[PDB]
Amino acid sequence: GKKEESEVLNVTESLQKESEITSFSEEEEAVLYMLSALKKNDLDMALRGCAIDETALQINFVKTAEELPGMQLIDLPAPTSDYSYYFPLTSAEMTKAYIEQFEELSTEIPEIETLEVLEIAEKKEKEREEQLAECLAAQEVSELEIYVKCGEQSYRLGFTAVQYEKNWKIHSLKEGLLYETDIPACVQMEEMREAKKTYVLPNQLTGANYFQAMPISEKTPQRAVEQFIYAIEKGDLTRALAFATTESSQDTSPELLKKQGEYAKELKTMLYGFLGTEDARLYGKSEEQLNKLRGKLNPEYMVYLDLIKVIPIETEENTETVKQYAGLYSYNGKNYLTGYTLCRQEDGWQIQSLSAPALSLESGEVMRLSKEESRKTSEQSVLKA
Repeated sequence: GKKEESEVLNVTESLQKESEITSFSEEEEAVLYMLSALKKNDLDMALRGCAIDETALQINFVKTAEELPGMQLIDLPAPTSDYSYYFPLTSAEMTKAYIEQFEELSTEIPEIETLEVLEIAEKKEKEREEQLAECLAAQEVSELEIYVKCGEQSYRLGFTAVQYEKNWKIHSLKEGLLYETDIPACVQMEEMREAKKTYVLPNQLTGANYFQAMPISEKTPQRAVEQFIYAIEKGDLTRALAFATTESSQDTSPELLKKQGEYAKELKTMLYGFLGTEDARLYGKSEEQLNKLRGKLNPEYMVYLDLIKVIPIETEENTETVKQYAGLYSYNGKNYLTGYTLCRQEDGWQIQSLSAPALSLESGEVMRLSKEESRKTSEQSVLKA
């Protein structure tokens, strides 16, 4: 559903704003645009300068996995570049990751408001770049060192800028790939540079490239779960996220977007459970074995993820507004159980999480059932903690 995904969008006040910059034709512009965004503490502006859609549609699964062997699979965004089905999950997780880069640099550089651009230098590593460009399936990767000043302080930053189809964007606000861990936002310089140019910090926006889902609900808790699974079956993953979107907002909200990122991760995790890949590791795998794992993430069979029954869990921890339910499934003829925690809004019910603590089911956990076990469960009208 192109229509079904469209009408579950919160076109926030910032998302309604016009973008007067088509593109960044030079990596320097893209860097400055991002620097201005940070200066103005403008999240919306910042997001538009990141390579959210381009990375999501182009990233090379195999190469990227080889670069990040200690990553486990559920910690990386869904493989949208291989299977467009995953797009809303990948966009949403990436968007969260970028918000966190933004927030971190905004924290780790005191008085980022008073920022002055002293120099932007192109780091000298052709080996490192070609390699990252291959990971990203990018035309060019350019690793830049950025020297800025805040008060008496001078700091160095490292951005990874990327080019696709002759247009630049920031892939990462910290050195290397967006998904690398334990990278510092900045380092403070002992000595202070004289500024090289008159750097022009822009303030137009460039194109919108993120979404905030609106809340949607159903009149019973079971029906919320049913339509959530129907969305998954039909590839309406944005609507799937909308079912757990507990608040709207007038403007673009970092908090709501990060939550959306988290739920996307839980959803992904659930799908990986049915695919048999939730516990997959990327280390010590040949290019061939990585390709097999790639093939195993194909979501084309999600159309045969069927709910057999949505069954209430009886527990102490249920309240008049929060209830735990078990989902009983056939995924292409194999039976699974998962857990839901649902919350009652004014209109009706939404998904709070893909967990049911009352049956020890963690967020996104999927439990395989024998045919015997599945039939016994289907006969229950209630599961007692």
